[PDB]
Amino acid sequence: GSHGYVTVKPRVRLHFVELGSGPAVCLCHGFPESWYSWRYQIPALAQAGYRVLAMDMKGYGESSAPPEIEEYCMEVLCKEMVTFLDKLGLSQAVFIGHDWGGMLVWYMALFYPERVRAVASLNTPFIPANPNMSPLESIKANPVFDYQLYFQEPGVAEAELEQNLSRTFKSLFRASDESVLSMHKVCEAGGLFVNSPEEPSLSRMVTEEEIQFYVQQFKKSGFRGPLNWYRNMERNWKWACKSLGRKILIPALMVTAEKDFVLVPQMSQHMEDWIPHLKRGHIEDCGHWTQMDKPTEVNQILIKWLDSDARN
Amino acid sequence: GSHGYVTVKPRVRLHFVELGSGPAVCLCHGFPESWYSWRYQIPALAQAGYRVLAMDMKGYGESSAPPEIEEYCMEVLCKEMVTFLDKLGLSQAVFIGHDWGGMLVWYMALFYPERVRAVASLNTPFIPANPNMSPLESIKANPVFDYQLYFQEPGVAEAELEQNLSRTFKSLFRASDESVLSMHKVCEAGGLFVNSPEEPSLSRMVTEEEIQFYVQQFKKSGFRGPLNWYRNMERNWKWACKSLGRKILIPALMVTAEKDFVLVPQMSQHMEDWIPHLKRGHIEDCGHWTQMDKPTEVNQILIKWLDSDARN
Ligand SMILES: CNc1nc(C)nc(N2CCC(C(=O)NCc3ccccc3C(F)(F)F)CC2)n1
Ligand SMILES: CNc1nc(C)nc(N2CCC(C(=O)NCc3ccccc3C(F)(F)F)CC2)n1
Repeated sequence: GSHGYVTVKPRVRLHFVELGSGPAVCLCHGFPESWYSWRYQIPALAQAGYRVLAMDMKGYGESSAPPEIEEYCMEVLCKEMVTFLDKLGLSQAVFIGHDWGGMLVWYMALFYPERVRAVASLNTPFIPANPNMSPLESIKANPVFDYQLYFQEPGVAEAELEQNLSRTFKSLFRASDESVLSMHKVCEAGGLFVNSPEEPSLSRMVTEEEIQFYVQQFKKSGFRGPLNWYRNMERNWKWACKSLGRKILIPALMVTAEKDFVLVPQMSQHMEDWIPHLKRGHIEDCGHWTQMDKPTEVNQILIKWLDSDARN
Repeated sequence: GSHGYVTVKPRVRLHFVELGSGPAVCLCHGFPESWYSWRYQIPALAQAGYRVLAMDMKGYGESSAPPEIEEYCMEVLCKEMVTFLDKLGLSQAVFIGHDWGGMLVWYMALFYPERVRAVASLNTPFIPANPNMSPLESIKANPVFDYQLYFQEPGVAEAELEQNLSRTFKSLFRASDESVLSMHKVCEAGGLFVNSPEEPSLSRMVTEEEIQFYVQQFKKSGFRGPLNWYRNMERNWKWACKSLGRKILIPALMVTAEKDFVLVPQMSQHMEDWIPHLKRGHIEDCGHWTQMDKPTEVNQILIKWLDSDARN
């Protein structure tokens, strides 16, 4: 891979790993991850005939990580990704996201369809903003997203996640059957790791060397930037409401994971109302950490879609 | 543009500026220049439908600049450029060079045709190595390349070129009719700038801001790395002789400049013997600094060739 750096603002520089030739495919990771979360996809997509740009998203890795909350609202993040394309001299790119990156790519497709050739999300569904319900009332109706309330107070989740980096990543990056964390009980317990092992075992999904890569990446900036993605609920809601009723008409793929107990497949059930020609993939025995849980399946699904529906 | 960095060896990292989408086109500058020497070509080639990778060559700018002479022999430089393609996941690229970069791209085409889609040189002709004549005897037969003897002794040309950076670049980067330097008299005079103005005027080719960009680039590493390109005559000759008699059969373009009084058009007259299907461009009223002297003409020639002969 090549390490690429794009200055989108005087103080904001975005880093990416680049491999391959062909149509541009921009990969956008989730929380709390890395370009490295795409390690299995990058060579496979390149081999398939694509130019891969695997991002360190704003706040992560070698990308800029300002402390200000407003720097991580979806409107700003998407605008920067447009400038990213501008600086690279790209008219369009395919955008593939997972988790928080999945949310970003949906809004890229929604607000900047002229710059998005095609869009794919792993796990993260597209649910249009509800102008009659505040972001807090949407959690008040969904006990599943309550852990995000714990992420609200600045400094709190930062301290817990940064206390022991190895423990953090070993505790998070696990297959569903290996889970040591209860996401539906976080805010009541006052932490992610209060009731989980002090020295967690290594998941079948990852090697020690892979965990240590994440550790080193988060030694650089910590979790403030990453957590700030959660702290713009009102701003993101207000921006999203400006696009009420509009449909996504560019080629689109939604990939669900059977064993993601937070981003459940059922959450995606109404997407066709807003994305008429949506295509779908579904991975059995797959938890939240899709790319590393089922890399072979992810590669198969993405390549099939890129070579067919995504082309015009 | 995007700033890209490719690690080709533990201690050698190559920098490039990247713009556009389409077939990969690698631009290789001369001495003593910069990726910035391609400033007029980068947007034009990108607009034409090409993915441009404008190098800082080894020894220059943001690329690694080790002090060792052997690090800059053509064999090593070319091998690194192959590894460069490998790291980027590129099977092939078009290679376009000027000056020392022109020499490099010819040897890329000669020794690695499977990795070079097409090859173009500005000013620098392809003359097969003569196994019956030492590199020194080739200068003894050509009073035009005598200035290169001044570049041989380590430290000497470094000191002169680094003494006053603004003076250096203002003295060098001039149209032929603005010349303040006598290249055929350098080694006898004991320097490039001994008889040239202390405070040279600004050439019509460049602005003050453009000169200052070069100044800042060479503040970083100086001229040792760049000058080391000249200090491998024997090594380069021995390597080149291994390819005696072999022809370049990939698409090829030679662009000559009427007023380059060192790399004269006539030097290229026999190239068809070794490159049967060579295509040609010729720029009138054009000195050594081709890209900045006649940017419109260079763009026209390169795009015409890239869109026709270079394709298969
Ligand atoms: C606008 N609200 C909204 N709505 C939906 C349907 N999704 C999302 N997002 C953003 C937040 C994101 C998230 O919290 N990731 C982290 C995480 C997901 C799962 C399991 C453990 C974890 C954790 F926290 F442990 F890393 C999940 C996708 N946001
Ligand atoms: C193997 N020998 C060989 N043979 C040929 C035909 N060309 C070359 N090269 C490499 C050296 C390169 C060079 O000296 N550039 C600098 C320069 C060129 C012009 C006018 C001023 C200057 C200078 F020195 F002022 F920058 C010219 C092309 N080498």
